[PDB]
Amino acid sequence: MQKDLHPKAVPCKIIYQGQVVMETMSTRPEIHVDVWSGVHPFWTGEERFLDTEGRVDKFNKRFGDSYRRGSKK
Amino acid sequence: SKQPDKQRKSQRRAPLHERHKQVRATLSADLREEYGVRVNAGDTVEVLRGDFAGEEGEVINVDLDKAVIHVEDVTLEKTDGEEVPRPLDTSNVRVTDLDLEDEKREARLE
Amino acid sequence: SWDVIKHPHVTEKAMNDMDFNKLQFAVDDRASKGEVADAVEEQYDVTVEQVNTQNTMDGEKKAVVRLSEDDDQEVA
Amino acid sequence: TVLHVQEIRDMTPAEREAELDDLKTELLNARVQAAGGAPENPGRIKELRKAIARIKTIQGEEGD
RNA sequence: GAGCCGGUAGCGGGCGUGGAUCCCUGGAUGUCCGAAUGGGGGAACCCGGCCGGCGGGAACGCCGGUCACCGCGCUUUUGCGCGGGGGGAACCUGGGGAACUGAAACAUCUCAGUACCCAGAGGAGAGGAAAGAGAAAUCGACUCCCUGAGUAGCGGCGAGCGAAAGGGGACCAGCCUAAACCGUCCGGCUUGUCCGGGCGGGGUCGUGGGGCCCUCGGACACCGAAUCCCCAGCCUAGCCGAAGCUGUUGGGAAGCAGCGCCAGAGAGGGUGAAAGCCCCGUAGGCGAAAGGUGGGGGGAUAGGUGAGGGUACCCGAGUACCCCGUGGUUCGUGGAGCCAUGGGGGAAUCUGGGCGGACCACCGCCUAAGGCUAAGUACUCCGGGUGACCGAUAGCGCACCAGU
RNA sequence: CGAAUGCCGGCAUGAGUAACGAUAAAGAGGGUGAGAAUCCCUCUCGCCGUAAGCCCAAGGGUUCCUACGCAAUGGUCGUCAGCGUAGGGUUAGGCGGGACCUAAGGUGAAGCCGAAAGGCGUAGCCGAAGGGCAGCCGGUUAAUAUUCCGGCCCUUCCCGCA
RNA sequence: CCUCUAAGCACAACCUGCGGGAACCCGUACCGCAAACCGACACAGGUGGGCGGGUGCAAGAGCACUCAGGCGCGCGGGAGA
Repeated sequence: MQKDLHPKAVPCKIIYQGQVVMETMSTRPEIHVDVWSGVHPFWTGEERFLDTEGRVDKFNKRFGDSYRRGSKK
Repeated sequence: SKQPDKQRKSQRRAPLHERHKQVRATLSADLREEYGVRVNAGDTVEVLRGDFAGEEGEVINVDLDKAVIHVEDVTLEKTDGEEVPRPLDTSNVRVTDLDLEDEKREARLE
Repeated sequence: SWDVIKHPHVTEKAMNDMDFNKLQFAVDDRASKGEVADAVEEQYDVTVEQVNTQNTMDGEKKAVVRLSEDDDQEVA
Repeated sequence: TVLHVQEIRDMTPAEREAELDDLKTELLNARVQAAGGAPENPGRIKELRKAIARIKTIQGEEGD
């Protein structure tokens, strides 16, 4: 569990697949891909209870960094 | 004890004394009619069956172990020769001369 | 903690061994020159003279204490 | 059924120690013996082993 | 209750009615490995500090004991004192998560959220008092059975896949918490009026809380645990416990024969060949604890909530909502929503805000964006019973010096 | 249930033909035995001999000696065995491993990245007939030996005092 | 082995002498260019190091014969197509 984001959870799930559209605008569609993948944000530097660094990602970030809920800057 | 085998189970796997339960039996006139509680394991007896049926004998070794007993009478001789005590099958052991000169014997069953 | 040594190891050899000198025996297995020779020493008049030792596929360990220049007594 | 708990319990610490000492000594005796094959079955041997045993037991319990 | 040193029958020697063998529970030992954790390491073996006796140290000097891994809080101080982990046949949930095969190919698809691998909690977890349901202005935990429907319907509409509210049933119960407002204050900035956190106010069930003014009003409402001893159930052994003999063919009889009894216990087995009365410590039934686990049920412990109107209002979340890109769902990109989110935007606190499947108006419904919640369904290592189940090439493959 | 080159298990086939595992050979004498081409002593002889040598180790691991004994193993025997039963047999301050040293390489508090199991990894540890390090030759049983005996040469560590 | 902190000796530290004392944990037996090691068998397979005795050969672990030590291969007789 070393990839997440401290404030909340955001790694995982994510199943993509492509097709060849062209539908509600006269005639149906068609199905293709069948794949799974990653998907996330971004981490950075701050500190908790005597050093630590943090990590977390974008969102939460803008947040908890702006402030702090279980450690600080 | 609600099936055919638990018999062996409790009987000899639990109290060897249960085997004493086996010891259980009865005897002559006097004593018997007299009542039916407490015994002597080693007491006098007569075999009421087997060729030896109706044979006069004395109980020597109460042998609940092998699950039976030995009486001087019920005996057989070897082939090499020497005579020796027969394996006596509890089943037809009738006690009578109620071993009691032994104060405690008396106390317990007569 | 308690006991100590094992017992007298009498083997043709053994017998003679202990007889002209030293003596050989049933040594548990643990202990050693220290612990072992001790057990000896405390029990058998004589002091911690000398010793050598071996095991063997069997269980018992066999050790040797070369005499004190004094007593031993034929039958151990 | 011979000596007995309490009584021997009266038998103080270092005593407990001492007597056991000996206890080992004599049983070992026995040992050299059985080896020899000189004497015979000492239901004794067994018992003494036990005696020492319980001794210990209570000892321990009392609390060293 | 009177025999015993176990399966070895044998020898050689021994213990016990001054309740032995053994059944039970509650004891001390408890070598060395195995989370292994003191250190190392081809486990079961080899290495280290203090206490330890003082040990031979015959005129010479030990084992034993013991003792310290690391992740966990935090009384922080120099950190002392807690919890963890390692299991587990199958059961649970979550993390991750597949080909064959069917479509008579095969790319959608089905096999399935199936197999497996993982982390983890348990004895059961699941989940579980509503931004629900549905619409008769009706319903109100969560779960599990039947029923609903193989319906409503999803879909190269091709194989196939395929619900739910309502009815019946088992069960039944409910509680908080930030939630700044209040005050308490601590600790701060640097004194004000700032956030801060330990205390209570409230600490919302179906919407209020708090704060102001007067009505208040002045005792039976216990959960999931807390508590008593209760039947604490069981834990193994508890113990009573009805009544035939003579004859007789018999190697044996319990059988043939004569006469005799039992009986809420003619369940079965053991008895030299088939007995209600011979053995059976069986069904008749009574039985019974100083230990180790309950519901019931009893009490106080009892925690703990429990009224009136007013007033300009401040009071459960960081994100709903929207756009893209996926999930569940019966939905296969679709007229296609609800919830859940990946990435960017980034609201409103009661005329708030989602909801009733595009959307718009009106109505009806709920009040999220924190937490706990025994019981009703699953499962079988283990104990019991029972079987128109098996008889050693059949049963688990293994009925006994077999997963060897 | 012939009947699925069926599964299980017995049981016959060729067949008393085929084979005895290297064309490095044997023969005689006596000995022991219930019985010996097939064991023991012994005298003719053949084959190695760079090996069919003895040794260190690797691996196996009681197989070794000694008294017994042969049912099966021993591709014939077999009183012989590296077969069976039982007894007994391998001792080191200085041989060797450790109780020391490290590269590879592994581990690896810290540190680094994973969906979870993970990855990677400092230093420290593990990790060798590579480093290191204090003696040898005679003797002596059924057996062991640079360890037992003895002679001769040492080593480290300790208390003391100089 | 020398150079040195911390440091502690520094009439008590290291080096050096002599005397008394002390010295452990696992290992060997036999096989072992092999019926005892791998090939499922006493299978003419392979399997790391040590001079490898002598005579002859131009030299030599090649060759023929032997030394020490080893072995006669584990079935034997008998005809001879």
